[PDB]
Amino acid sequence: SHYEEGPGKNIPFSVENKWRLLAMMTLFFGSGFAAPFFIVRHQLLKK
Amino acid sequence: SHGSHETDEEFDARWVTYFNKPDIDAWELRKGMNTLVGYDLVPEPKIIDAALRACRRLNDFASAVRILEVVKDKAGPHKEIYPYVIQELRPTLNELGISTPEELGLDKV
Amino acid sequence: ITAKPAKTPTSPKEQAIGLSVTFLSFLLPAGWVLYHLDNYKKS
Amino acid sequence: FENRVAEKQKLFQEDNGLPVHLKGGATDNILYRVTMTLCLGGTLYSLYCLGWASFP
Amino acid sequence: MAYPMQLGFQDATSPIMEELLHFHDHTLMIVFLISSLVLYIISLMLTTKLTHTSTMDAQEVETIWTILPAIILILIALPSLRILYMMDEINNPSLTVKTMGHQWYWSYEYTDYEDLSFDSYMIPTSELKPGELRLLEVDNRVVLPMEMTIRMLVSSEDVLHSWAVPSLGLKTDAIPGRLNQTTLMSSRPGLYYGQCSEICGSNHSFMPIVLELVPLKYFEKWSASML
Amino acid sequence: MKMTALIVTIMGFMLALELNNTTYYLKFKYPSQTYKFSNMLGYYPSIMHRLPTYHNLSMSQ
Amino acid sequence: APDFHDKYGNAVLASGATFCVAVWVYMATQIGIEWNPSPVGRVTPKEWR
Amino acid sequence: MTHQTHAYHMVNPSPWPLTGALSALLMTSGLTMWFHFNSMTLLMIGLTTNMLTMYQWWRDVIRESTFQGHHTPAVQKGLRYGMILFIISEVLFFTGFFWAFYHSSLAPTPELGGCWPPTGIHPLNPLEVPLLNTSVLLASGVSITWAHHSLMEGDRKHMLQALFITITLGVYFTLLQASEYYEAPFTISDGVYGSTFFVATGFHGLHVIIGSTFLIVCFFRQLKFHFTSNHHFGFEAGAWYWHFVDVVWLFLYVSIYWWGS
Amino acid sequence: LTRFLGPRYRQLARNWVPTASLWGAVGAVGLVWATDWRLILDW
Amino acid sequence: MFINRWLFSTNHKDIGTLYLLFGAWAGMVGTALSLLIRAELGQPGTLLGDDQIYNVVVTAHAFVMIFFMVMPIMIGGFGNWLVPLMIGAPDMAFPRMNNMSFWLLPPSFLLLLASSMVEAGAGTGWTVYPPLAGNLAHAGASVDLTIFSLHLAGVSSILGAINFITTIINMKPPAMSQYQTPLFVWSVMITAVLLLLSLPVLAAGITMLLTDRNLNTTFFDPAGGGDPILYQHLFWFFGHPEVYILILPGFGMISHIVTYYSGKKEPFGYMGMVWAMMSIGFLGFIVWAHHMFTVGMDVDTRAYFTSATMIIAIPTGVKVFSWLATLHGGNIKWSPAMMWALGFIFLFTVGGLTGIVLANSSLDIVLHDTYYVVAHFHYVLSMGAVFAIMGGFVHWFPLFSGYTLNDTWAKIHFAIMFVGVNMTFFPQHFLGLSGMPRRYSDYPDAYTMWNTISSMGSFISLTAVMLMVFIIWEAFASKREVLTVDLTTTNLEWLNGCPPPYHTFEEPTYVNLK
Ligand code: HEA
Ligand code: HEA
Ligand SMILES: [Cu+2]
Ligand SMILES: [Cu+2]
Ligand SMILES: [Cu+2]
Ligand SMILES: [Mg+2]
Repeated sequence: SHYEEGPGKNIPFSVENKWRLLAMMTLFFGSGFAAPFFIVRHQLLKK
Repeated sequence: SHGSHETDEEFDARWVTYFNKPDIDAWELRKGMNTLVGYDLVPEPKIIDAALRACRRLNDFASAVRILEVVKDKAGPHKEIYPYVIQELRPTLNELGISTPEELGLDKV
Repeated sequence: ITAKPAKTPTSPKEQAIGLSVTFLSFLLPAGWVLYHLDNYKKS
Repeated sequence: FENRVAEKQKLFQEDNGLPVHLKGGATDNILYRVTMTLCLGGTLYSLYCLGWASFP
Repeated sequence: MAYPMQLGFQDATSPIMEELLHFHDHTLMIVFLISSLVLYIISLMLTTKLTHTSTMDAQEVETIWTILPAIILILIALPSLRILYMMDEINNPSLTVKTMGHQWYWSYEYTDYEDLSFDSYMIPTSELKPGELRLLEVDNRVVLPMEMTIRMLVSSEDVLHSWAVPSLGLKTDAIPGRLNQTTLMSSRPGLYYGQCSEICGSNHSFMPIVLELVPLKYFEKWSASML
Repeated sequence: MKMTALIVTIMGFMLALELNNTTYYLKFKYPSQTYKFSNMLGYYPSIMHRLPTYHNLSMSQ
Repeated sequence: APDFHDKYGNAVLASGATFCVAVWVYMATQIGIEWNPSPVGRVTPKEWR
Repeated sequence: MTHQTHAYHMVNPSPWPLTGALSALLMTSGLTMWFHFNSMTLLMIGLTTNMLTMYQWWRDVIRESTFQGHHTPAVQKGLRYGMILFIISEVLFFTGFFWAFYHSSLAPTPELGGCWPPTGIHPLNPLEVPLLNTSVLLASGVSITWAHHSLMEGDRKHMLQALFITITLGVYFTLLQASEYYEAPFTISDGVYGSTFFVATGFHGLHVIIGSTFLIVCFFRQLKFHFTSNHHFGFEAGAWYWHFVDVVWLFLYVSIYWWGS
Repeated sequence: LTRFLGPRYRQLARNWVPTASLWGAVGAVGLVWATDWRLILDW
Repeated sequence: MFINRWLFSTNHKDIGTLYLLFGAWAGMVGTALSLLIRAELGQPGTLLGDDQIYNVVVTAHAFVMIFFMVMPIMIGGFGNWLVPLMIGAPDMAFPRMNNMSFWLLPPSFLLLLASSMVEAGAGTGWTVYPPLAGNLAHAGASVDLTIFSLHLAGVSSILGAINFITTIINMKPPAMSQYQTPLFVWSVMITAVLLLLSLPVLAAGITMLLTDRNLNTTFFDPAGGGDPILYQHLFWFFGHPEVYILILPGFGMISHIVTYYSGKKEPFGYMGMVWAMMSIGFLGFIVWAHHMFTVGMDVDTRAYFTSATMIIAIPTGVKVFSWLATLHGGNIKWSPAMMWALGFIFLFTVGGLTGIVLANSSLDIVLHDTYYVVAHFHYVLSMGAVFAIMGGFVHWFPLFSGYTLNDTWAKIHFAIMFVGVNMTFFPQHFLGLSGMPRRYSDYPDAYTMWNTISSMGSFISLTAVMLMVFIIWEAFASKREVLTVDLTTTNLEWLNGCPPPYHTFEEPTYVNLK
């Protein structure tokens, strides 16, 4: 198995640059929290 | 074992005997103390003695000091227990040249 | 549980940044949509 | 009839560093890609339909 | 009805609702006992430097803590069940009213003698006269005789609805194709409010219930002037 | 309106100072491009001086 | 060697404790929140006809 | 480490789970298109990728067990448990439908005529074809057993012969049941009697087809000498599933065809 | 017919699909200019 | 490579990580939905609109938190991560199938998201009861999509239930009896069984609902002789086991956390603890009807169900008291996880005590469909199931990642969330005793105070889940690698270091047969 091992390597996202990570976490959790808001908006704009 | 229980005097004896084994090694010395500490009691001076002497046999000064610290910690809020112990251990303490944690200043932060 | 010191420590400034960003990413989008609710309710 | 499981055992035990779903040849590969293609396309098509149906 | 900053149940307008208040007090007294007992034991456990991390014998204490909860449950169960049967009790009503839930209004039917039936709709907060309750006033109150055993029969003509009136300690779902029965018995005149207690669509929150209880005499004259 | 003049300053001290203290914690790093930019005075002298002057002084000969 | 808490502990505790109570008291009163407390004892009933 | 010393199977990364998950998406949303925007293209693609996935996923399993020898005793004991458990979840699936049936037939609503079978429904006769379907399924129970016994005794021809007889009886039932549906004087739309009948006997029908393609697969694996007199879980399972199927029919017969009609 | 079919041949087929696959795309492009589907134009 | 590792996995650790990632994200969506709910109820009037758009929101809140956050995290996340490690197994019994379980989830979630977009979404309540859920009162693809989402999520969970039971039973060291496996493993083995037996009945129910609205059947339609109540029985037969399926793995994690931070070797009364969960799991199957007290059933049967429901308090009691007994002589360590464990013990007690009240049919008549029941289940879910998830997450994070969290920050996070949830749900006991119904977008003027306070608490909770995201970021940004772990003699999961290698127990574990 050419699967790398150890801290920061057993995850599907890069943890090498703390700020790239910051961006990714922000989009990840961010898009998840915003979805309901935009769905309600979408429903409010129909007819 | 199961259902079979000892009286206090037997418990103590069993411990004094344990610590007195001449060919006792470091492992058994650690096991014994580490085990004794899981119980609901501050060990009798006589058990502590045997352990302090075992420390001497193994030329281990530091463990002898840590043993006394444990005795105090185990007394919890019962201030009167430690001094009485040290009192009964005074002879051995002097004979073996063992310093109390208080004397070494290890009781301060 | 013991651990080695941080290989790449995060100074307070760095934390303050990550904390602010983390907050904004949650509060902004929702705030915007919520801010315009009436416009939606009136088409 | 035949009985040639012995040939296949050998074929599949061959140390070619291939995953079982490909260890068997070229067809395994085309089947794989066809399957994968249909799935992804289908998934794309489905997303389109939902975007389409979301609207009045 | 419910007033501002209320903590417990609405005041009992009928006897089973009284009976319930007392049972709840009983039950609540116990949840206070247990919930405070647990909290005390917890803080007790976390407040000593003394240790005993070796093995501890279970089972022995395990009976105390298994037999005790068992006794307490009987102490709740008994009263509970008694009231339960007391509700589904053999009574003889002197009137039978029917109510039919509809998508966003209830309709009542008094049909023992004459075919009297009307619709009860919520008064739009816009057309409320001063002193009228925002989401609780209905245009046609269901008038009934105080101090009398009435038999209500709840059903629906569409989705599920639930006819409830807390002060009287009543709640019965309204299931299409079904006739659920309940005994109403107010022991005092007045206006008693309730609301649809079942999700039924867009205006689920806007289809209230208002009981108006007057003496027989006024009940019958009302009934006639109603057709 | 009036607060903005102060808060922007405060952001200045907080960011610059926490950053500056973070410079104090070992860990060698190498410069990012923004550092090289803003510390090369915007590159501006090193391009607007080595270039047009060359084309002219060349052109003038 | 004093830790983050030895030096800042009191500062944080206090300033934090202060900010909290300041902002909440304001929101709870300085804006238009309708708490709708019980009228019993505070409201004088007017005839409604 | 490096070389394992436990008797388990470390399966190679497979794209099939992803492929089958995507398939479920396609079939479900595809049914939604068929039911609402009248389209089957999506439903068609899903059924397709789904067969593709099952074929391959099971092809590999065969490869790993018969050709590669990963099915050690410990691995097999685990497969037995899995099958049992699966059959169990199925038993509870059918239980929703018998609950439904009994609920309706034991307390017939007035809109039905306050009786069972509801007025207007002309139930089939249990003593006619239903009785036949019963005897067919039951016989395949004895013949699949004969097959199993021949296999353990290494009797190639006979196991094949019995497995064949078993399979045709399963098909015979499918056809017979198919005709019953077509001749039935009631439909899915005939109130609760039709609902109750067509979905219970219907889901069971689907199961007889699923069980028959399974036995067919077993048939061919045997033609190819895959099974040894001692290691043939693929057959054990096919056999267990097949019995689950007779048993469900026995309850259907007695409950819906006999008692509730 | 039977002779052409072989266990060995698969790599060529896989290779052919890409070239074939690439070739297939060209026709759609080629057909589309002539076809002029409004939908194709919309794409 | 990435594909092979992350899309084509057969690794219990990686699949488990994939779950935690899915659960955390879904947890964001559910939190957003819970905020719109309190946003709408935080001031007398209508913010969004009619009970349809509102109830669409309430419905998605329930489905998301129950099926997409709690279940994936506890069973798929911790289940897959820890089980094999705790019994010394190389992996699970069916590595491939295990992967399908996970991949069935994102599509399932899509169908649910899609349902609230097309038409007017599904404003049916998480119970999606007919006639409201039918093709008349709820025409369109919405409910159908809600149903299909549930089918997939169910297929996913019973496939995994099959995997855990097989693994747990069949893959322990030859000398290890079942009465030698840890409480967490027992906890998921039992939860797995509840899923195997309840989930299929649900699928039977909603499939009947699906045909009723697309194939002209009348299982729940009086017209054809159907019965809307029949759906209630089927749904609730699954519906109750479902909540125990939700708290059991939590019970297990709590047993592990309390024991570890008490410095004890094992939990007090291990066999009593096994007995307790088994009893809880069983009684949980014969009490469904307590959810139907105001439906018109026979007084006698109504009496049976209140009694049957009450005896569940006994075994649950032996567990609460056992965790207390575990703390007894312990050398307590006030770590974040221990803080979560203590909160759970109390809060869960209160919430379950409050459920004993509702166990009474007589009293439930006036308590049913009110906010009292909303308080009951949020105490056992928001400060029960969730507190276990947080304690387990902060406790095992180092094992999963290899990095450590900032304990102080982690403690701040507990403080904030503890205040938030209590302020949110405490008032709701009153609103319910005083009559405020469930599923209302607006309420009579009297209920204004408590609803206001309640909504404010939900904003504090928002603050806490935002801070947590940061807390995870910082952990990964700083990179303090784990060195030493205590009590590993009695906690196998940690013996292979943090994080354990892709392949653990390649060479078994040696266990003597005394
Ligand atoms: C994980 C979640 C969870 C858990 C564990 C429970 C546990 C219990 N719940 Fe449940 N409940 C919900 C979540 C949960 N519930 C949900 C989601 C709903 C609403 C669904 C809907 O309709 O939308 C609900 C609804 C609900 C109802 C119906 C309300 C109505 O709509 O009318 C009832 C009534 O019986 C009930 C009762 C109970 C009981 C008796 C327990 C017991 O398990 C409690 C056991 C705990 C204790 C008893 C405390 C600890 C024990 C002791 C300290 C021993 C000593 C104590 C005594 C002697 C009392 N619950
Ligand atoms: C898991 C179960 C769950 C949880 C945790 C919650 C949490 C919340 N819910 Fe609840 N809710 C339900 C399940 C849940 N809910 C259900 C079943 C219903 C019934 C629906 C119906 O009536 O049909 C309901 C109904 C419901 C109502 C009643 C609406 C009505 O009937 O009119 C309200 C209103 O206040 C509400 C509010 C909230 C709030 C304020 C939170 C807040 O406490 C949320 C706080 C935020 C969190 C606790 C999530 C943070 C945790 C994570 C994000 C995990 C992070 C991941 C890692 C660490 C790896 N919910
Ligand atoms: Cu209604
Ligand atoms: Cu309603
Ligand atoms: Cu329940
Ligand atoms: Mg209800």
